[PDB]
Amino acid sequence: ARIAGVEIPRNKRVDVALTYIYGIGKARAKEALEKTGINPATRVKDLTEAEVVRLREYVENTWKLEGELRAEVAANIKRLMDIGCYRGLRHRRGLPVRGQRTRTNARTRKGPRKTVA
Amino acid sequence: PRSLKKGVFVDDHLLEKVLELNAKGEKRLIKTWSRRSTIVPEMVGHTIAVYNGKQHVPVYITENMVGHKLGEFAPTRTYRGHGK
Amino acid sequence: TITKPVDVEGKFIRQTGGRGQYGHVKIKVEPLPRGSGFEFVNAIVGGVIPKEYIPAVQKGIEEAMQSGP
Amino acid sequence: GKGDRRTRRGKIWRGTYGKYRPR
Amino acid sequence: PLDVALKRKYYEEVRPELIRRFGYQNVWEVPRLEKVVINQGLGEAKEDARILEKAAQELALITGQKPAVTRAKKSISNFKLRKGMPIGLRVTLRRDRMWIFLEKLLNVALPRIRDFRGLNPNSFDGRGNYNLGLREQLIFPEITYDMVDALRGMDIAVVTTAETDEEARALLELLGFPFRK
Amino acid sequence: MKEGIHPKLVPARIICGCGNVIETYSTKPEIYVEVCSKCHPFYTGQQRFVDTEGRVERFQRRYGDSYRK
RNA sequence: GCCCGGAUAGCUCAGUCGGUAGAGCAGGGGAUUGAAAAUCCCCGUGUCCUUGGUUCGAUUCCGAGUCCGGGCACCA
RNA sequence: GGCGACACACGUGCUACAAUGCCCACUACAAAGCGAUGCCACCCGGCAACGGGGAGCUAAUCGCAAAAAGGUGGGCCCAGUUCGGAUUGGGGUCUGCAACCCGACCCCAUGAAGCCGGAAUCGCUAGUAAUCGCGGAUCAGCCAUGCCGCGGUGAAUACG
RNA sequence: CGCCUCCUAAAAGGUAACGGAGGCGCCCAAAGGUCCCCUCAGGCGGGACGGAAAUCCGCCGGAGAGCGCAAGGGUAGAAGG
Ligand SMILES: [Mg+2]
Ligand SMILES: [Mg+2]
Ligand SMILES: [Mg+2]
Ligand SMILES: [Mg+2]
Ligand SMILES: [Mg+2]
Ligand SMILES: [Mg+2]
Ligand SMILES: [Mg+2]
Ligand SMILES: [Mg+2]
Ligand SMILES: [Mg+2]
Ligand SMILES: [Mg+2]
Ligand SMILES: [Mg+2]
Ligand SMILES: [Mg+2]
Ligand SMILES: [Mg+2]
Ligand SMILES: [Mg+2]
Ligand SMILES: [Mg+2]
Ligand SMILES: [Mg+2]
Ligand SMILES: [Mg+2]
Ligand SMILES: [Mg+2]
Ligand SMILES: [Mg+2]
Ligand SMILES: [Mg+2]
Ligand SMILES: [Mg+2]
Ligand SMILES: [Mg+2]
Ligand SMILES: [Mg+2]
Ligand SMILES: [Mg+2]
Ligand SMILES: [Mg+2]
Ligand SMILES: [Mg+2]
Ligand SMILES: [Mg+2]
Ligand SMILES: [Mg+2]
Ligand SMILES: [Mg+2]
Ligand SMILES: [Mg+2]
Ligand SMILES: [Mg+2]
Ligand SMILES: [Mg+2]
Ligand SMILES: [Mg+2]
Ligand SMILES: [Mg+2]
Ligand SMILES: [Mg+2]
Ligand SMILES: [Mg+2]
Ligand SMILES: [Mg+2]
Ligand SMILES: [Zn+2]
Repeated sequence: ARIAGVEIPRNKRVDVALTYIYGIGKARAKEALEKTGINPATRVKDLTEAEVVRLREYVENTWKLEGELRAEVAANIKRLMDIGCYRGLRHRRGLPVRGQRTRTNARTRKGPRKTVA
Repeated sequence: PRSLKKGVFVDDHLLEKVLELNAKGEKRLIKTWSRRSTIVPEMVGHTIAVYNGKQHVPVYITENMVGHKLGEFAPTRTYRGHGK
Repeated sequence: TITKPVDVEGKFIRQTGGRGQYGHVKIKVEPLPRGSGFEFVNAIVGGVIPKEYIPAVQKGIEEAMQSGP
Repeated sequence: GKGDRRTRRGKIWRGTYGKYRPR
Repeated sequence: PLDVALKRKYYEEVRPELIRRFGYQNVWEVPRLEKVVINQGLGEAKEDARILEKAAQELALITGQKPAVTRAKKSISNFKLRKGMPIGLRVTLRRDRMWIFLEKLLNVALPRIRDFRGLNPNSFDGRGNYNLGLREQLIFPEITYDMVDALRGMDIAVVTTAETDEEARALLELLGFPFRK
Repeated sequence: MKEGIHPKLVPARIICGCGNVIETYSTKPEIYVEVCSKCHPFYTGQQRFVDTEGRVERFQRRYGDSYRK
């Protein structure tokens, strides 16, 4: 568990190694290799603990990630649920939030087809 | 969400009805139709009756509900479940 | 006449070679205030059972009423 | 990758622009 | 023994603070740590890969002490549980090693827990001792990623000479046990 | 204690992330660490790191008193 | 009443001498037909009769009850 | 307010399951239509959606306008991935009285199923199939992956 | 139909009926000898996954547990581990 709460896949480039963290996509992997100044075409394995700590402090301090981000997410959902609005009601049941149609499809918010007799 | 260029939206035939109570006498039953209205800071603590196509729904307002409309707190389709 | 409202099914389906026969009807039946009469509500939604097969689905509920249980 | 709005390819498909397809 | 940081802190900083607070009239009346006992509740070592001396290197490195196995008292159907079955490791820490473990438990490990909102201010014996339950083991400084095979948490029993929770609270507090609420 | 079976505990050097050095003992005489007790947000007063969020929800939303009377 | 045997899926029946139960048909999803059969690809599923007991655990082993099948109630 | 419901079943489609693949940058070749409270150069502001300017054009004039696949080089190296883009969090942009029901678009985080699909079954005979992009009707906006048109590259096989 | 346990059995022993209830026809190379060391069920409180009940810490708990199998007797000052 080096950077941040999850150790990163060596042998694979860092601008994706940092995407292998919850809360940090490729544009955030973009801006953190120019702001702590490390070349993006070097692997996790070809680093020095300098590059490591610059990265770890920077990344971890600026935004919020991992469980805490999760924490706020579900909390956001929880409040949306608590009130409780339409946008949260559809978190209660398990049906689409963003105004969808469900008569067919919706098999991701709904999962395995419960075939009925 | 709307364009911030404009000011947030409230029917003005309701916000007049939000403010007039704060200085006359709070409060009684406000029966609305404007489900489109953003929830104003001055509404908080009130009981308003959002229509759902047939029925005036009681919606008491808290400091955790404001950005959302008056329509989020009165669903119109009544579902229950399936196959029960 | 009855003494508690029930909801029941009647499945007359005989499919074994073209020969035919499909007649399906689920109903609620309840006891009226005595002296009332025979009340028949066509609460069929749409054409789920076609219009043409309703005159003779009263005449079947009506016919079999001539002899109680 | 045309349902991927996060790209040139996907933004061409939908016929839009952005940082991801700059004009 | 030997000089160690959290112990010095107990004797020359934690003791007198207490002695104030509770007004003990006698140097023995004043709270001491009796022992700390760690226990991998386990049972994933039932009919599955039974032999897990892997866990007992996990503890071993944590505490500097090899743990004892706990065998199944009574057989049990619903736990896939045959009486005599190894279903847990257990280690009893006292004196220096208790201090040492507790030392790193607080200065490092509990921070190194993700989502750390602080130790449960309700887990108190009713008779002066305290219990925390851990969920995994990389938590500890000497346990790395390239050593793990699975995630075995553990129970930690912090057993103390206090007669009331109140006095127990103060003691552990003073040493720096983070109490969420 | 008992010979042969116990990990030898030695004078150890744990270096944390925030430049924090701890002088406990261990089975690995020098160790390097993510976050700790002189840096963890719960341990140093009130560092909410980034999120004093907080209950900005709600009506800090104002923007503004821009409706006529 | 006595002796033997049987109660396992909607129906008719395998099986278990201890842990997670099967066949055929009926039933459900789909394919095929203009349609209905027939056919094809998938389906599942039982608190294993009730009760008491031995066991860590019982459809399974032990006692009993119920209903059912068989047999016997003779000299009188 | 609903026709956008959701235990479910069928039709037609889109987008994928990657290496003849996918991303980033550099550079090329179409047609057919459209455009006066309409098309919008270029300049600047913002990562952008778009906004403030503002030139020209009733338009073989100015424009929408880059066509894309492709060509040059570099990056990933067989992984549920730099394949995949569903779903969810937060923040935004414009239309329009108003986007909760119920709009499109942008950016940030999320990175699901899907490893080529049972029984069955569609299309296609040549600039056709296959694949790549452009336009328009409708239209404030758009739920278009629809529809009707356009050109780019360009097969296989027909004994019978 | 032989053997064991309880009752009937009338406070010694013994005591019948097609009287009331159950068991045996094995087993164990340690489940035997001895030395040494430990003490249970259950209740309440505490503790990641962990549940009424897995393992851990505390407090109360003389025997209600255990003792291969029926029952009875016996038993932690051990016959139990
Ligand atoms: Mg990521
Ligand atoms: Mg006939
Ligand atoms: Mg494609
Ligand atoms: Mg307590
Ligand atoms: Mg105590
Ligand atoms: Mg005001
Ligand atoms: Mg039967
Ligand atoms: Mg069973
Ligand atoms: Mg039983
Ligand atoms: Mg005779
Ligand atoms: Mg409507
Ligand atoms: Mg429709
Ligand atoms: Mg289907
Ligand atoms: Mg489509
Ligand atoms: Mg994945
Ligand atoms: Mg998969
Ligand atoms: Mg992708
Ligand atoms: Mg949103
Ligand atoms: Mg709307
Ligand atoms: Mg991906
Ligand atoms: Mg593959
Ligand atoms: Mg393919
Ligand atoms: Mg195929
Ligand atoms: Mg032809
Ligand atoms: Mg088009
Ligand atoms: Mg939509
Ligand atoms: Mg006697
Ligand atoms: Mg004698
Ligand atoms: Mg006798
Ligand atoms: Mg013995
Ligand atoms: Mg013995
Ligand atoms: Mg011995
Ligand atoms: Mg106990
Ligand atoms: Mg307890
Ligand atoms: Mg576990
Ligand atoms: Mg006993
Ligand atoms: Mg027995
Ligand atoms: Zn530090």
